[PDB]
Amino acid sequence: GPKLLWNPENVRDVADALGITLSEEPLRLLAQDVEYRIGQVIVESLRFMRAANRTTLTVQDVSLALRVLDVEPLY
Amino acid sequence: LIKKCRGHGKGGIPSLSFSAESNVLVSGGLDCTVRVWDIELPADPN
Amino acid sequence: VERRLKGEVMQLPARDRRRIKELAHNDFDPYDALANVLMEHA
Amino acid sequence: VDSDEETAAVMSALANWNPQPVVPQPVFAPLKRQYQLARLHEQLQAATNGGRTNIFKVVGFG
Amino acid sequence: ASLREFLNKMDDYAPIIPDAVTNYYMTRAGLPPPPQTDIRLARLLALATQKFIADIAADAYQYSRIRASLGIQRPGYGGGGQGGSQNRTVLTMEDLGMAVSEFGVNVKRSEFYR
Amino acid sequence: PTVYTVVLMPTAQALHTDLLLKTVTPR
Amino acid sequence: RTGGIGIPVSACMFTFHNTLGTVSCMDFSNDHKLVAVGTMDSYIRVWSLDGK
Amino acid sequence: RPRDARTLELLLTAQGVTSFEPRVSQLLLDFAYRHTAAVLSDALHLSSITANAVALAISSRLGYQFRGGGGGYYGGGGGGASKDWMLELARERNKVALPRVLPSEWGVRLPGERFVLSGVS
Repeated sequence: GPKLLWNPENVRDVADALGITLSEEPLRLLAQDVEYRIGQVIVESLRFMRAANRTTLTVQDVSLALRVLDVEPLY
Repeated sequence: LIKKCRGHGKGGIPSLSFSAESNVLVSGGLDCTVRVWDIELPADPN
Repeated sequence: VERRLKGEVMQLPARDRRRIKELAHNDFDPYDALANVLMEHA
Repeated sequence: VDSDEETAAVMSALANWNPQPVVPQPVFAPLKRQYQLARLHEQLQAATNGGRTNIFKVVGFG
Repeated sequence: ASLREFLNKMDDYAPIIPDAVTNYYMTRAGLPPPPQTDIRLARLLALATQKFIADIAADAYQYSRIRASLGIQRPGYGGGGQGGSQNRTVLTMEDLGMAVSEFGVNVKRSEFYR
Repeated sequence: PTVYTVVLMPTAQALHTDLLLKTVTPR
Repeated sequence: RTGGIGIPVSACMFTFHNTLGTVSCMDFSNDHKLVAVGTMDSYIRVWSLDGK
Repeated sequence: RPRDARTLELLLTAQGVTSFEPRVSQLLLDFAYRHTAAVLSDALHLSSITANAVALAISSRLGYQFRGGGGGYYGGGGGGASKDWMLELARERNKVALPRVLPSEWGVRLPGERFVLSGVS
């Protein structure tokens, strides 16, 4: 597979929190999916930042990005 | 494409404007500059 | 056959720097997976 | 390790990031269109006998 | 009960939320300030907000109390320091998350970031 | 029988379909 | 047009203070008598460019 | 400062952002945690779990969210609608004639009384 920016150890810790044991293949797949979702969020946030004639990223832009993607808000 | 103009910094150029006779253009950027451009340069006198 | 960027980058451990540098070996974006979608839509 | 070269390499690697998906992103359209297109394609395949017969040929000059 | 009598009695049911906060958030939501909008309506909206918050607070306290007297906090509610002082009841992330889960909110975090 | 001659004009959907077909036609 | 240099122009600048980075858009009227700015707080504000 | 926070900040810096707000990286990390937990729970309920279970869980989740991104040609971005359906709708709309206006009404006419804010005080 490709080279992953997201370390699978975070996924391993998340699995450990839920009492689950994972093989290598699903671990890699989950890491890749998380990486893709992070990329999508970053793209949306940068779109919202550029729409406002700015170069400084704020939490409001990230919240709007999360809203357009139908993700539960973070408070 | 006719030509390209360069000199502004990275970040964005939110606005542009054309002179009354369409011979001069003015732009403003996020690098805190206002620049004026000549659409057609004068003919060289050799 | 520009200064503080260096400090920020060197703050990372060598292992993380190597992991980041390994991205260059990715086979770019052929996006050949779109072939099946195009075939279905064509 | 040369610090300047390493920072340049890290920044260059980061600047070209492009994650790849695991499953394709779906596309949505009305069901009526899909059903109608499927029926039309089936009828055309029946009529043309799988492309072995050209029913659109023209002979003469009309 | 009637809306007219309730609005008339709104003098005696003013909430504790200052008028400045009311005006700020009304303007954010798209409603002009009290000078152009009857002050009674703004007070009514603020009172509804206060009631909602008080309900959440009561739910959180009920959740905290039944826990008081296996014995390991649920994953996903990271927070805290030494653990407070004396036998005082502490508003912690776990009880608030449990309470607001009934209202459709998710407040899950990570405990250690590595 | 009576005979007629008519003309059918192109549309944007036609060009879209043409490009899409060219995209997935091996050489 | 032969020889010479470009045209000289003058410029007047209007500066806004105490915005705290909440301004998103700007626009002048066609006759340069009013200025409007939109913010991230959902409201819009119009000014008289001469203070009248 | 935790790991991957510096990495996310470096990634943001390497893409044009000249300034940030302290708390963005924490938000992104918590979002990743929550997404991983949700997908893991779905996969566990589906079926030791194989890769097919994870793929099925992701596919099911993609039915009601994450309909965005910078997708290009035939990529499910900007709502996920298909170009053919939008072309059909555009053909249907663009068939009518443009409204007739006179010089004495150019700039003063408004929609019908049913679509205007008259009497909202």
